[PDB]
Amino acid sequence: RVHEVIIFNELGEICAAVHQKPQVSPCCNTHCSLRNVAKIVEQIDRAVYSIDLAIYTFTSLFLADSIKRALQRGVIIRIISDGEMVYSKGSQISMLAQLGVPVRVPITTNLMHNAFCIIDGFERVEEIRLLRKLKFMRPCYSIVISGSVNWTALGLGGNWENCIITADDKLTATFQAEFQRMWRAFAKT
Amino acid sequence: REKASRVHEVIIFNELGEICAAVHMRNSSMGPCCNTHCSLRNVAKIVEQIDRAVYSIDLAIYTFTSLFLADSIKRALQRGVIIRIISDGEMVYSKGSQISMLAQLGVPVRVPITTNLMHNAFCIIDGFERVEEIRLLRKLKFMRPCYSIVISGSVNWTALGLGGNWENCIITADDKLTATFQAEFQRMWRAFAK
Ligand SMILES: [Zn+2]
Ligand SMILES: [Zn+2]
Repeated sequence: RVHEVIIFNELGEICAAVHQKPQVSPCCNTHCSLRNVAKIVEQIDRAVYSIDLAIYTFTSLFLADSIKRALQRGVIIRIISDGEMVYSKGSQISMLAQLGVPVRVPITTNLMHNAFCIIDGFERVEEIRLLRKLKFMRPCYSIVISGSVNWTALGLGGNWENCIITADDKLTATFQAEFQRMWRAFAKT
Repeated sequence: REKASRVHEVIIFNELGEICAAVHMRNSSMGPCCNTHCSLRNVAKIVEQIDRAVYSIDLAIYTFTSLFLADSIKRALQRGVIIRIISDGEMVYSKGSQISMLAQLGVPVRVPITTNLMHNAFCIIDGFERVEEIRLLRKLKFMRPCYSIVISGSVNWTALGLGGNWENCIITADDKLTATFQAEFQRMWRAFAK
């Protein structure tokens, strides 16, 4: 399965001249930011039951659109955000909250820098199944995308960022558990 | 089996990190805690990896404020470990930043030229490529036993929970991940400025 480090750096745009968005034409730049973006979005496009998103700042249009498409397929999406940033200027979260996506934020003022996203997490999918009242689910498996606090900027700004995309059962288990924990303990908006 | 026994977990700092502070103080006065989110246990797991380093620690870091972390980097240095820092061009000067102190002890520090954000927060311990480079550079025919460990996560996992913010880092000896992080360190280090 997938187990990969996505790395944004200063070389991400050196191939700009050769360039359901994004549609990335082939290039020879191993550091292509567009390729990085397309890989992340792909994982979202592959969600079938659930997306749990703990995020610090959500300004990316490419990401918001993929979250939008997921909803239309009937993927159950929940967002956890930093309290200060949640409805700051540029935030896509309001838009998503308009479509029915629930959003929770911490009570405490501290920085919520845990930017990760669990797709079809095992514990979460089983949770849906029971509440959805089912026995058989369509086939899927857990993916976590996690890393630097602005990986969800999706290359926006040309910074040095990173996220790991992995199907590792232990890591995906831990992230999903913490989201469940934060979801129960945080406040709605 | 013994390799699969090696460190591979995610460490999470959250608001429950200091819930056990009184339990700890009662024990210290002479009278181990049950908190799964214990922030002290978190930092001990992190610092355990630093103390393990045999040859190299390559640190790509956004902000380095922790005294407790700078201390462990000091022990490694006195153990002979070769430490290198890549930092954010602006945060290197900020309040509480330990970069100057470490640099004065002879740690080489590099920053990017631009004012863009260096939001990488990773640490490679004895990355295979870097140990080989060190072996080749000192004309050695062998090295002591060791293995790659990388710590990587949210922008300020290096504050070590100080501040009680939500932070996280993967700590793993996973071969692919360590090699990938070490390679980006080598690239940046070559590309960057003193
Ligand atoms: Zn390209
Ligand atoms: Zn404790």
